[PDB]
Amino acid sequence: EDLRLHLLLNTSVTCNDGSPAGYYLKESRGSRRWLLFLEGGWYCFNRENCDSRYDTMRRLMSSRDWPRTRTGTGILSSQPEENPYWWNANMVFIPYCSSDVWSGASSKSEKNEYAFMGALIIQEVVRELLGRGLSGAKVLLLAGSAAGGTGVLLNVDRVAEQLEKLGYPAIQVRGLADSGWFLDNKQYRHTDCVDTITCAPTEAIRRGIRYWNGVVPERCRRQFQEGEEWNCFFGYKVYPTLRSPVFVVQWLFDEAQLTVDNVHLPVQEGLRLYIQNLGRELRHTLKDVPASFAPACLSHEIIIRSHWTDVQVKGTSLPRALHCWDRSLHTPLKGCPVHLVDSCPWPHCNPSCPT
Ligand SMILES: O=C(O)CCC(=O)N1CCc2ccccc21
Ligand SMILES: *[C@@H]1O[C@H](CO)[C@@H](O)[C@H](O)[C@H]1NC(C)=O
Repeated sequence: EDLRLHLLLNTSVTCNDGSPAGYYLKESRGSRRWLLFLEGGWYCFNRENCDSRYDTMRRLMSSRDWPRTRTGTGILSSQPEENPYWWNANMVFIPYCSSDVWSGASSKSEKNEYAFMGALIIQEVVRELLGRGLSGAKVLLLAGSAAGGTGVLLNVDRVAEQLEKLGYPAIQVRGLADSGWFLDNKQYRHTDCVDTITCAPTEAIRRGIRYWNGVVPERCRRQFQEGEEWNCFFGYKVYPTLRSPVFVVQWLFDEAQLTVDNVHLPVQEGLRLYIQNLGRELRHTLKDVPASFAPACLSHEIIIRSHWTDVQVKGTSLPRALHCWDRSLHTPLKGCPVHLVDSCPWPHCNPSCPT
């Protein structure tokens, strides 16, 4: 119970219901490395589905019931046994309470039942942490899992631009996007967008952006232009526009991807080919991503799981690959790879996949 809650001092930066957003912090005195982790957990995109989320997923929409501490797990653990990579870093967990894939910039008001302030929550956390030691940082790693991994892709360059404009050009901003690299592919079975369950991600994100006043990275926005900013929520389209170094972690057969593809798991030929094609398409999108870790498993999320050290690609674990990435950011390194993408074509053809 080692990260302590701080509600934002700027109480106009809020969770969906107007309660203050916040962050959990465990400082490491004398470390100059800061890890800011974005939680995930889907999204909502209209009044009716946000109301239902408010009933049964309220911690993702409000801080009113948040506990005063959380235990750091995985990459947020302070024990080297659990976190070989960054156990001595300053650790920040930012709860996801904006339901907008960390993209929103709209307040609750007479016109809006809910606030969607994900993009502003990240900016405000950064600004308040500067006074608590982040001003001395050498590396700020913005990490995130699930929708928080997409949030890294949408926000890492804005954090860099914010620190530059605040006069901290020496802080190196980097991103670690876990399980947020999705494909706008054909669904295995097809449903027109007539309610929440039938609405595919491209259409739900298109509606979400309008409902949230969602914002995307400027270079990506300039490519796709107005009405088409939903494209920037898809990693393979937004990543080439980014300037900050980003390490991408993605299971090849991601469970949330399969869910949005209407796949629910004795597999017959059509579904077999669908699954194999998904893994091939994911692998293809990572071909030119130099820092990546993509095991052939059916799962979702990795970096805050306590057993995150167990999975390996080509005999290299994720904490090792991240360490090699750090070294690369000081020509490739002998025996210390950073591009690790499985080539085998079926879930759990990698023996180290989670059980
Ligand atoms: O991982 C999560 O928390 C749930 C799934 C999620 O968030 N999805 C899946 C499809 C998609 C496209 C763009 C942005 C986000 C998402
Ligand atoms: C509070 O946050 C809002 C929204 O991001 C911002 O416009 C405003 O400048 C902030 N105020 C202070 C005092 O930080």
